[PDB]
Parts: sequence; structure tokens; C-alpha cells
Amino acid sequence: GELIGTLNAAKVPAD
Amino acid sequence: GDTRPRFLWQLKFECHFFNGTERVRLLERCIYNQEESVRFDSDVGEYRAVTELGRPDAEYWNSQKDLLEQRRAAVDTYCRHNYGVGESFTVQRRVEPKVTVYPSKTQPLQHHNLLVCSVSGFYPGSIEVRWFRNGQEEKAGVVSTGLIQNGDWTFQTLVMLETVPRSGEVYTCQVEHPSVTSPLTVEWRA
Amino acid sequence: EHVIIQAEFYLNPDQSGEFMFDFDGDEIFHVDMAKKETVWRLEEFGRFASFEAQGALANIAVDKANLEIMTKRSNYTPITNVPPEVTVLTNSPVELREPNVLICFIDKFTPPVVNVTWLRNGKPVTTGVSETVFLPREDHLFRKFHYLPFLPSTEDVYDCRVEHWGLDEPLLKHWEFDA
Amino acid sequence: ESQPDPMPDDLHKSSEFTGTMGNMKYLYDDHYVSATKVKSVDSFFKWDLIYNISDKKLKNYDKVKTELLNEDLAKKYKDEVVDVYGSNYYVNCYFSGGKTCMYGGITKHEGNHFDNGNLQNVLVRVYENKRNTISFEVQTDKKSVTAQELDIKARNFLINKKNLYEFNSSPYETGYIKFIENNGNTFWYDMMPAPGDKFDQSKYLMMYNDNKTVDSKSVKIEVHLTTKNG
Repeated sequence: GELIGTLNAAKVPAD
Repeated sequence: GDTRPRFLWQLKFECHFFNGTERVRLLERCIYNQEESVRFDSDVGEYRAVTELGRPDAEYWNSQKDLLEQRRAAVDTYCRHNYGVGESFTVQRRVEPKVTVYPSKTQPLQHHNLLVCSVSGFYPGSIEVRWFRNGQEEKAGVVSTGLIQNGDWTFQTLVMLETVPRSGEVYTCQVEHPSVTSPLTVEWRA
Repeated sequence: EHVIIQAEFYLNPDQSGEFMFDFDGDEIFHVDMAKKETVWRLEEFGRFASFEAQGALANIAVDKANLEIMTKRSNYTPITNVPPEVTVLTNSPVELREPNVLICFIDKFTPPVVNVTWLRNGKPVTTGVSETVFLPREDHLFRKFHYLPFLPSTEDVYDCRVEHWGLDEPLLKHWEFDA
Repeated sequence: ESQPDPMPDDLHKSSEFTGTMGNMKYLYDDHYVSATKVKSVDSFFKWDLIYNISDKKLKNYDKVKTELLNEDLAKKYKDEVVDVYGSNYYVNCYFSGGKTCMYGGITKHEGNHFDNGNLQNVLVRVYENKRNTISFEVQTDKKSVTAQELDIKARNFLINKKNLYEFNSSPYETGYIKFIENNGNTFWYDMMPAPGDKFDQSKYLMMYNDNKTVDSKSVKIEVHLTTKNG
């Protein structure tokens, strides 16, 4: 079937 | 035993639709333990901290212009896109409810008789259940257990009607649901 | 009138991770992190749509990294256990010897870790049972469903036994034919 | 009982694979992760273990995640000094210096070597259309070695000497590598990619999941290949 799309996770600012 | 402290992180992308794909809102949210800390609301256009914890994140993400442009466009490329992909087996999914009427097994109150209208196995959840007595709707005495989502793309609900039955009366349970063009009815002949 | 949710979570120190899509509260699918494949809630969905499981694996890695940073940033503030509300109902009006299904509703709880078992006359049942993964809630707690197909009888007494860190002891939800 | 040998229908056909065979060759052509006397330093999911292993070759990674069939297997080796050997992938390799991934390939280091760097030879007989064409040996420094390690060494050899895999396609239609343990137990792996226009390296390598090991001094290997026509 038609492809369900994914929204990519944003990386939080590093330590 | 296992008594170690737990640390949870959730990421949710909620696509809200109004009138199909007419008005759409993307709500991206981060939840640390049970606390939502930062979010991107397409109605706002940028990230906003919900609590102090998320301030560093909204600040960092808002400094990323590419991320911002893509998130703003996501209402189209992600939300309207996925709606179009799944609409046929989700938005348009329909399973007719099984409706049956019988007297409750409770019946406290002597010269009285509580009726039960069972409506089960249906989809979608939107459904209207009304009781009538000889053609006229019953406002009082009606009590519902509420809409129950079974977790398997099916719903059920019970709508009771307290009555003081008189031979010859006709109590009707009417069910309107997207699965049928005309209302479903089941009558209790008192 | 409609809401589609891509919900994810990573939990330490259990190393639990989940990625799923939700439609008006009902699960469309979730990704099996070990087999790296899409698990559709209803068989037919897999015939009408597709999904690239790899996308979930990439996101879950970012989710864990983010969890680690956030955990530290909060000075290691742990989650407060919220015990679940447990309910047992049939999917349809029960009638003797008529096949039916017991549904165990495990709701409003966190963290997303629970032990659920079915009991038939004090003994654990396994035949034909099924369960769902953790589903999201607006208050950010979770929901979960366990199912037990059965043949009604006036003799049997069932129990949905739930264990959760928020509960001081196992919670047994009783169910028996009363119709 | 041992795993039933494959019937023609049970084997992937290269003629049904329209992708690039070079992506299969890649996994076995002088390609592998190898480390000695190491201990895991992390874990992404409960069934995997992460090691600090650097790419001696081209410095392409210093962290390696190997996924196992289940949690118990990971628990078993989590706190042990071990040796690692396996075929790694990068495409869709994910986990929280560069990183690379793999499956199984773990063996306890303590008392699993040959006193003074000796190596154990392992027989490999190659069959083409049911007839033994060539025979050779691969070697290992381990008494109890993962089937994965031997498989990799066998295919590396065959790639160079029989063009087992080429950029686009292979001279062979079907191929499986079978192991015969000294107790009569046998098992095999399909050497060809699944049908379709793409090859999922990660999904293919997952078969090394079980971390299956065998006695190097007694195990025997058989590679059975077939040409489309004969």
C-alpha cells in the first residue's frame, strides 16, 4: 500500500 | 527486588484534522516523566517551552531554521499526506453496531422496569442512542455507561431507561451511526 | 474530528522503547524493535498501506539519547508511579455457551511496564490470549488491553491479575457470569 | 533433530533478485569486525551489547553494537571477557567516533584459544550442481567458534576464487552453506539474497542472531551451489 510517513525526532542540545 | 528509579521520555506528533484535510494542526510534544516540557504547535510556528526543563530545547531548535521550515511544512508533507494514505481504511472504516434490547437484571424498584439497550461491535465511535415512549423521546430516566473503546477498532455502550410500564406501550431504542443510512430501532413491547 | 498520532517512548533503566501510530485512539501499527518490522493492529491494514520500520529505529535511538540528556538535566528526577485503573468486560452481551471475549482494560498508568495474567478458577490461562502494546493518553499516562477468548459458563470465575510498581500488591479484577 | 536440508523451492534464487549483488558481496569481501579480550561497555536494547572496538583498517568506527536473539544471551555475555568476530553493517545501524552494527559473533575468551597462537583448520567442501568441485580449509584461533566466523571466511575465499558474488548478480542461482557437527547435528544458511529489487543487509545478517557456536576441531562445512542451467 501507500507509504505512511515518519517525522524525524529532533536531537536536544548536548551536555 | 527491582527498586531502581525510572526515567521516561516520550515524543508525540499529533496531527489534528478538522473537516478532513481542510484545517490541520501539527502538535509536536516532548514529555519527560509525566511533564510535557516543550512543544511545536503549527498554530504558533516555533517551539515553545512548556516548563523550565524544556527551555534549552526550544531555544536550540528555534535556532535551527531548516528544522523550523520543515516542521512548518509538515502540516502538508506529513499530516495531510498520512491522512490521504490512511483515510480509506480509517476515516472511512465502518462496522454496523449489533443492537439488542432486554430488561436489566437489576430491577430494584418493584412496579418499575429498567430497560437496557446494548449497542456493541461498532466503528467509528460516533453514535447516537435515544429512547422513545410511544413515538416521543425520553429525556429523563435515561442513563448511559458511556462510550467504551475496546482497543480493537470496535466500540460498545449501554444506555438504560427507567420505566413504569403499562400494557400496550412501545419503548424504542433508536441508534444512528455512520454505518447505516437510516436509524436502527429495537422495540420493547410492554 | 480526527487525530493521528505518531507516539514514541524510551524508558530507562528497562531499555524499553516503542514507536506506534494511533488513529482516534485506535492503534494503526507499532514497530517490533527486535525483528525490525511493522506489526499492523488489524491484518488488513498491511494490505492497504506500508511503512518503513527503519524510520522507527532511527527515531528510537534519538529518543534514548535525548532521555539521557534530560535525565541528567533534571538532576535525575525519577518518574512517579501511577497505578492503573483495571476493568474487565465482555465485548458483547454474554450468554451461556456462546463464544465471547473478556477484555482487560489497564488504564491511566505510568511508567509503561506491567505484568498481566488471566486466571480461570485460580489458575493461569494462556490459550488464545492476546494483548496490545502501550497506547498513549492526553495526560501522558498509558492504556493497554489484554484479551481472553472464552465460552461462558455459570461455574467459572475469571481474574485479570495486574502487577505494577504503583500497586502495593497484585490487583485481581474478578469476573464471572452474572447474566 | 537437526534442521532439514533445503529443497530447491526452499532457496532464494539470484535470478529473482534484481537489486545490486555488490551489496551482498560487500558483507563478505575482506569485511569483518574482530576483537580479542574485550568486555561490553553499554547496551541499547536488552538483547544487544555494545563494545569499544576500533576500525584498525580505515578508522570507520570505535563503537560496535551486536544484537543477539534474546535478553538471556545478552545477559550471558554482558559481564564476560570475550572475543568478537562478525560481519558488520552501517545502513540502518542505529543506537545511542563512528558506529557500526552486527549480530552475534560472541565467544568467551577464557580458555578458548590454542596455546601459542596456533590455528585450527576447518574443512570446506564446495559442491556445484551436486558435485564436489573444490575443497579447502579456513582457519580460526578459537576452539569453540561462531558459525558466523567460519561462514564469513568461507565466502571470502569463494568470492575471490569462484566469484561467488559480483557487482551485479552471481554465477550461481542458489547457494547454501551447511554445517555438520560431530554429533550429527546439521544446519544451513541461504547464501543468496531474498527476491525483489533491494537487499536488506541488516535483515539478512540477523540470522547470525543465535550466536551459534561449533567445535572448530571437529565441525565440517559444505557449500552447495547451483548454476541456473547446469
